[PDB]
Amino acid sequence: MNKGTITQIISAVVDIAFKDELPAIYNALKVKLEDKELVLEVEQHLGNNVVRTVAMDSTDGLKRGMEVIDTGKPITIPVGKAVLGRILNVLGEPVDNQGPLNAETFLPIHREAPEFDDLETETEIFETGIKVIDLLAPYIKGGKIGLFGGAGVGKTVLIMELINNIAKGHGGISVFAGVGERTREGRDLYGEMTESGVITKTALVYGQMNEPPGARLRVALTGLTVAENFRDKDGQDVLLFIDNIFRFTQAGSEVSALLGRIPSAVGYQPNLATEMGALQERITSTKSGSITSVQAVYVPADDLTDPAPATTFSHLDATTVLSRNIASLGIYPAVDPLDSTSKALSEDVVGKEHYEVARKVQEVLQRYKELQDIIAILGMDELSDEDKLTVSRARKIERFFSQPFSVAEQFTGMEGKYVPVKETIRGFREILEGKHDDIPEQAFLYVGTIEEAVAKSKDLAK
Amino acid sequence: KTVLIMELINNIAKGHGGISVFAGVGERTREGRDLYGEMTESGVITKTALVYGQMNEPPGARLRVALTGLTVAENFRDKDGQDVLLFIDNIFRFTQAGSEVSALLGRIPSAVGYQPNLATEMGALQERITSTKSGSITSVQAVYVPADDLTDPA
Amino acid sequence: MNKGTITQIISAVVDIAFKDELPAIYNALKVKLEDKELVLEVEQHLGNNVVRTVAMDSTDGLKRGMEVIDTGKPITIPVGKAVLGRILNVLGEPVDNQGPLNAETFLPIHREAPEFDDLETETEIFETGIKVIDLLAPYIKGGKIGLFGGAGVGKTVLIMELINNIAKGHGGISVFAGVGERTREGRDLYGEMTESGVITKTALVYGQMNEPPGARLRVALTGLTVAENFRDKDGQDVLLFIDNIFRFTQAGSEVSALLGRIPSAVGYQPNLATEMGALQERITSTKSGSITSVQAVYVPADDLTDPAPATTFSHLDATTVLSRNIASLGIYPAVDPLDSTSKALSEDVVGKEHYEVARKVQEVLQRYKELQDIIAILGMDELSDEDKLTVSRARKIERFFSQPFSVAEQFTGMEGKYVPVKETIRGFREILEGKHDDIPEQAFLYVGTIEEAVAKSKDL
Amino acid sequence: ILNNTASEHSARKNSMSSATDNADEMIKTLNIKYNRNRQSAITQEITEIVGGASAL
Amino acid sequence: TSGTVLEVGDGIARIFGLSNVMSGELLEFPHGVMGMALNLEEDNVGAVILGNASLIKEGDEVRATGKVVSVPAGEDLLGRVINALGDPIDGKGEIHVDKYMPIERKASGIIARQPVSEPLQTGIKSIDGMVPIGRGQRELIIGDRQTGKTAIAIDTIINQKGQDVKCIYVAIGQKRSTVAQIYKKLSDLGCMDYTIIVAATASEAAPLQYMAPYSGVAIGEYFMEKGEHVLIIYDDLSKHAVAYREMSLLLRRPPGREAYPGDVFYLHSRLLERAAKLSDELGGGSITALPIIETQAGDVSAYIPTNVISITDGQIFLESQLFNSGFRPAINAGISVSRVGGAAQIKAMKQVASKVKLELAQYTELLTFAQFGSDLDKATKAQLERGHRIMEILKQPQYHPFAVERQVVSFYIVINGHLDDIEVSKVRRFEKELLDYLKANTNILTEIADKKALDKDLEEKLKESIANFKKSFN
Amino acid sequence: EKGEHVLIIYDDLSKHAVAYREMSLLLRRPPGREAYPGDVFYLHSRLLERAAKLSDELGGGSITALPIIETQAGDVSAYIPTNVISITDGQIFLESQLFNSGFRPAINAGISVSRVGGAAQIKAM
Amino acid sequence: EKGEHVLIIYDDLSKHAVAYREMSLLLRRPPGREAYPGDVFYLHSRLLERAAKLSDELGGGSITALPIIETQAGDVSAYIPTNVISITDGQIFLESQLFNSGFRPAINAGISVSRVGGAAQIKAM
Ligand SMILES: Nc1ncnc2c1ncn2[C@@H]1O[C@H](COP(=O)(O)OP(=O)(O)OP(=O)(O)O)[C@@H](O)[C@H]1O
Ligand SMILES: Nc1ncnc2c1ncn2[C@@H]1O[C@H](COP(=O)(O)OP(=O)(O)O)[C@@H](O)[C@H]1O
Ligand SMILES: Nc1ncnc2c1ncn2[C@@H]1O[C@H](COP(=O)(O)OP(=O)(O)O)[C@@H](O)[C@H]1O
Ligand SMILES: [Mg+2]
Ligand SMILES: [Mg+2]
Ligand SMILES: [Mg+2]
Repeated sequence: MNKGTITQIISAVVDIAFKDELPAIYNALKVKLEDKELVLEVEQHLGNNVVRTVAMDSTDGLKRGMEVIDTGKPITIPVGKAVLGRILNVLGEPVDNQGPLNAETFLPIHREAPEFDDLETETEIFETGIKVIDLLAPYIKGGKIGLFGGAGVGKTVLIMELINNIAKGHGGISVFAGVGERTREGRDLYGEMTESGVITKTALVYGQMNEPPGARLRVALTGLTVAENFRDKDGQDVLLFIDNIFRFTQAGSEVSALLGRIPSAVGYQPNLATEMGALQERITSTKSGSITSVQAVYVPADDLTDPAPATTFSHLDATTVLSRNIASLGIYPAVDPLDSTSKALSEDVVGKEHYEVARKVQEVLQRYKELQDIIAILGMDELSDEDKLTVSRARKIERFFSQPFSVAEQFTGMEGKYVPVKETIRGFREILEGKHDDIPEQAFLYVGTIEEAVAKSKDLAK
Repeated sequence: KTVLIMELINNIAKGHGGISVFAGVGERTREGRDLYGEMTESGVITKTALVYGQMNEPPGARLRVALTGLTVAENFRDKDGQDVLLFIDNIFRFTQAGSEVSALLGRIPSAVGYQPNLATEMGALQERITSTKSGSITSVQAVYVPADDLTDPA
Repeated sequence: MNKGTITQIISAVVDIAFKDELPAIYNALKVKLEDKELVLEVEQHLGNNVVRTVAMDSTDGLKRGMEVIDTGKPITIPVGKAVLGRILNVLGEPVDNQGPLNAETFLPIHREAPEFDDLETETEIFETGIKVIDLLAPYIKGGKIGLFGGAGVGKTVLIMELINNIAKGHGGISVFAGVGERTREGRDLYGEMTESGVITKTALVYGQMNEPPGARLRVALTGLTVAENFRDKDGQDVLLFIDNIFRFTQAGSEVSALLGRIPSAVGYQPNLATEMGALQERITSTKSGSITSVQAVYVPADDLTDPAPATTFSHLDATTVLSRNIASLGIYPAVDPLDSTSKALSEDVVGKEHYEVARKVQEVLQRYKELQDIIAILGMDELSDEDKLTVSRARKIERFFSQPFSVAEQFTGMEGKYVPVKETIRGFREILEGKHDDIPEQAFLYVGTIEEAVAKSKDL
Repeated sequence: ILNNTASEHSARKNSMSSATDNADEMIKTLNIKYNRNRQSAITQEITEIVGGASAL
Repeated sequence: TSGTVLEVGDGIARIFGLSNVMSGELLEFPHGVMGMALNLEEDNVGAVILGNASLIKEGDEVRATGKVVSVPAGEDLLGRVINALGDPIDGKGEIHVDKYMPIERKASGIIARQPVSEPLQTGIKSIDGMVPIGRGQRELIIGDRQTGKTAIAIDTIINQKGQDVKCIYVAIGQKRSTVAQIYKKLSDLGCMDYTIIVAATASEAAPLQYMAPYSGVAIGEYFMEKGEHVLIIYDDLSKHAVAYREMSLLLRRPPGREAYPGDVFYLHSRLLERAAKLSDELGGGSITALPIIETQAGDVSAYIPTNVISITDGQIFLESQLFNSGFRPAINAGISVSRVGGAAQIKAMKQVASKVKLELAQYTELLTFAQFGSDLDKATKAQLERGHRIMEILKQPQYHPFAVERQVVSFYIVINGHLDDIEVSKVRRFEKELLDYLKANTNILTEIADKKALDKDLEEKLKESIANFKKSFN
Repeated sequence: EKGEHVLIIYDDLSKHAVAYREMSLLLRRPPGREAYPGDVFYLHSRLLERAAKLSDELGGGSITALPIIETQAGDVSAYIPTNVISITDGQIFLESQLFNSGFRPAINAGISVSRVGGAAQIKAM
Repeated sequence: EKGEHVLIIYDDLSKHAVAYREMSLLLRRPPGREAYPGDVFYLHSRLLERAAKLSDELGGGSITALPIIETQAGDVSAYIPTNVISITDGQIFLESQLFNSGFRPAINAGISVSRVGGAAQIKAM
């Protein structure tokens, strides 16, 4: 049925001419390339019964006038429980070997997002274990979480800790989606998943750096399509982890040029807002089920005004910004406590003490940041006695936010310490009130509890 | 700068004799009625002619409205021969209207995305606003400064 | 001769159509005008047997459908002894009004760079015969030197001496490429070249700002081709001056703009790296000879990160920074000893003695520049007791770097002074050690060897 | 009083020496930040001009 | 069939016909120059010329070879200088090859790889000390102009002598003066035997510069697939990117950040992905990559530096501050990292050198406020002395790498505190003479090399031998 | 029109503009500054002008407009933020330097102005 | 040519460039930095060079050029200023900081340069 011929090829885009019937948009085409077949995706209808298609794999080898067949439906994927504990392709194929999948049901990649009124309003937090996050920017169950970070400021590390804290010792289903990041991390994770035993409940999809643009574009969806199935069909709460969602929006720009679209600011595609909305709004908690998504956002050249990171901000309930200034200062996790915010931080949700303390440390840290200009050129001795005490407390609070990570145990050589929400608020309160003014600032780094902070101060004295 | 023009009218045009001409070139329509209110109560309305083409109006209007208000003033200095006061607010919006359309007229954009014939378009209109031997006009024209940047072409 | 016809003209660029044969890229074309024949250079093939060209002169006069003659080769220029002491056009024509050239050899301007095995793989140090340079900013054979200067800081004097020192000192000949030269400063250069009597010991190639962008681009290569000949044909060292290299860089972007290419980062040509490399890779040390080069560099907005100087700095081997502060103080040549730096300043290259001397000299000079804040306002008296002995050395060191120049003879009256490296080392080595501590600092001013420095103190 | 004022100025020498050094290094970073933006501002300017012409 | 050129300029060509030509197919223009079929349009074919585009013009015939662009890979290449295309540059006769391998080839999947085990030793005390590299790792060498970037790259190639590891130094946008002097040095020291040099220098056309690194890794694939260990060195990528930028802008592809096209990330991401260690299923071979990148005034938060940092497995920062201060190799321990870690490092090495990294970072912070407190704590004063001494040990000269056994002892000296009484001045020679003492007499160096761990006995055995040398020293 | 008071709110025009950018660049209406089309002023000019108070002759019915704009690191020199500021009858500035400092709502009195003034205030106020 | 000495004053070349820019951009000539064509340096070079002193053989007359150029917030690195500076023999830099301070004409000696220098001065001076 519906067989056509290739008119012209242009890197990652191919133009095909159909004699009779023309395939609808997002339909999957197939060409019999040398040995293995290649999958293409139709995008535009040009004219003279011709369609412009983006390839899902390398186009090297394609001649002009080759045969190509329409499937009719979009790219459909094995979906359901069959996929669990197996790494999947962009096309939905298993790349882990270990036989073919036990696929019962199927479902297309491209499908409209949940309409208004199908959505549900839930505003309950959950402790991550991480002090800076749990206090200032607490994550929300069934919410969209965002991890903004420049090149190598510990955003992938942070994910690996969050899956280790949340998805490890909990009964719920999980989903991971590798998008245009390291293939090393793929093997590293798949090993750590199996040996830990989380592999069983979680499902993996991968389309990494090595993969062409078309692949990196659509992998973001397939994994989401899998995550959608569990909140819909089974009606079960699922977790979705993506790294890195930027690489999806990035791929767009590589393709957009070839589709002949007029470039917008910083040579991005002009449909950046909608192309991202058509994905991001699909990642949401409905009535039928609930998805808690935690996706990482790469910031190119540490430039958050860049339109790719800029637009993503307006799709998130909680956001955790990672600053290079903090990482360089030698503090991990390198979380900016002022730039990072969450919708849940309100008396309604977190209570009185949580909110009261959270706003107080922000006020102190803000004042430290204000005076940081003057101190840089003159010194600490010049600023008034009133400021002097607030600065000294700020530097301790700032360093207390640092704590060792279980994933980075091999790195740091320290037992990563999970701190509960109630013991964090206790700590930042005692430090603020000035009951730990006697303790040095070098007794707060990579500690955890405040009880352990004083233990480090006594360890010195010996 | 709008309030300043309003004061200059209140000080000069109200007290002194002769006619005047106000040209609302692509600014707030609210302010139009606010002037017209002060004009009629002060009794200056009789000795002044008002031409308007505000924000709400399309490009073509905001473009050529300045020329209408100018042409009224041109007449009063030459034909009539009386002393004229020409107030314009704002003469940036003339250029702005130019830039909107410029792109669609097939003009390649110049520095900081203006029309390439910025100097001549303005020069053609500005040189026309002047006193002559046959009569003199006192032009007080407010100028917008995009983002407080005086290096901006306009 | 293969002949064509003009299709369209837009200022600098000209499109030309041929019937039978089409000229290869960088081929020289010629159109006949009553005044003078205009030379064009084909850049690309468009289609329908049409090719686009850039003019080396103005196009005010050209009609459509004019006869054009394909030379069938990239614009060729005369080389050898016929070029010495002559002012050359980009096209190799004379413009000094000194009769015709009778050259017996012609090499094209466009040619590929020396191959891998041809290059001499040895860091042979080059001595100019000047103390400050050879010690602190050592040149290299087949090297690229950055001449940070401009304005009245004795730049053209330094160049004229460097030309005279290689001509007398070694069996060498110099070349000068006036890329975007001022017509005023062109005449005044040729003037002072004949005055000093160095005119014969160099080749002059001017491509004025007056001429179009095509001219300024290729004039850099014209002089390089002349230098290429003296290294390739004759077995001798060469010294190729370029001023200014940025005017070559900027000519490139001006051309790239006219041709209608998409501008790269900061609005420079997309082929900034290759077009830069094509020239600089040609300047190197073969087994047969060596072309050393002193290039002046403009730095836009005093920015080093700017692509034009940044891509240039890739090729640069050493740098020589002229200071107005030192020029005003009355120390010639100026040559800031701290700003000036080199690849060649290392034990592996020059030697252990040479190295540790230069280091100590700079550390003391730095310590003087630190205590320059105090002595300027307070005085030499109002200072620490221990540093004053090291300051008294530093002031003598800086004044010892002053050097009588052969080219200056006409003005100063004093005879010149070439100085090899071993003579300088000993001189500076003794001063910092503290043998000639008793010698006044006024004796060191404008003297050659340390032997002559102590001799002048008794004279005074 | 002589000792105190002698000490005063010796102390002021220290504070101002470090202040100057801090300023010197602050100027460096800012100059790089400036040129970073300079470069960007020129690039962007051209992108918009080329982008406008090529679209036509 | 076949084709003819109807339009050419700026290293790009338009070709008529070529009915049965495929995407990225090698082409053959007259005068020996070749290209890659790029844009297979309806009425014409696009091509990127891989050489001097002057020699090609409109009218000239073009014949499709039938094969994808590929580089001649073999075991004959070892000790030869090659260009991007694969032709001999050195001038040591023709090159007989077993295989022809493609330059552009998708990297291996997830299960096709395994965690790295065995280390790759650069032979520098600082690098192998506290920022170790594994066979299959990707480690960036980032720094300003002239900070000993290439120095570290070649010193790694040197140390691979007598460890059965092939080397591929691909010179992208360099000058031949540099490439030739490297070829001369390597051949003199006798490390050129097992080393290949790919060259697309500044003179050569941008497409050749674009091609070079892909050609380099493709030759590296030859040895990996068989089941051997390879080292590849991209010198450098910041030139490679500009080369690709030149092409893209001449192809009229829309510019992005700093005029670099949208797929300048994918340029390097897909390249470096091909460097990894395969599983035992595919034969336990590896390609270890050392890419280089040249920052402008230490601007590591520029477009490309961040691109490359985000695809590599860590990086090595080199400051001009340290370099000009007289500390080479000028490695910044506080910033530099290696993501593999102690998985690929010797036990003996981890026992001594693991403590250092953090101590150095703190050391520098102690130096900064040492200005203020005219007097300071005496326990802290000891750390500065240790810090001064340990730093002097980390400083080593060029073209002189150390064996792991020699590195172990070098660290053991200072970290245990047997050098505390020794003056800072003569610390470098004190190390030299001590290893020479242990070499001939006690032969404890060979004990470490074979054992690869310090046990209860050998640790005290080492403490005895140094105590003898302490007395012997004058 | 019926003669009732309305309070419309646009949340937010900075995003509204980006949509119009999408439309234009797809329709092949050429780009301007920050890739925005020619009439992104006129876009918001005709919308905001629509808000007014009519005379007593046409009911006296109002329609107050509160547009919102999203600045990038406090950059008000940007194309759209500056556009809208010049259209409206004043503006309200919010700075995180205050918001984080513990001053909510974080209004900067210095830059914030109302071009109607005390005309729209009770005498007591 | 008649051996007379002339003074010519261009007021100013910054306005002149903009006039040439207009022509080029309307002729659809490819734009460059700040939307100027490639031959804007060439435009000014062939004008300024045409002002010089001839030899005694060719009359002995001269044309002295005083071009003026307008800088925006002291931007000397802008495309026209930077390149017009490069052409001319010397430069006279004026500053508003001096002008407002009461210095007239507000000339900055430090940065002002004349490469001709002493050659164009009488012994007395
Ligand atoms: N470990 C070292 N010890 C002593 N000298 C060194 C060392 N490493 C490099 N050098 C010296 O520093 C100079 C520059 O080193 P190198 O060329 O490796 O840096 P680079 O960043 O690669 O330079 P470029 O960017 O110009 O290619 C060389 O001349 C070399 O002699
Ligand atoms: N939580 C942490 N604790 C200690 N070190 C960290 C932490 N996060 C990151 N790092 C350091 O920074 C590096 C960057 O981590 P990564 O997650 O790869 O950043 P990104 O994903 O942003 O590139 C790590 O290799 C590690 O050395
Ligand atoms: N003479 C004045 N006295 C006090 N405030 C003024 C005066 N002129 C303007 N303002 C302030 O500025 C606002 C009006 O400015 P406006 O005339 O609209 O300037 P623009 O025309 O530049 O927008 C008012 O809200 C008022 O607070
Ligand atoms: Mg990551
Ligand atoms: Mg107003
Ligand atoms: Mg190097």
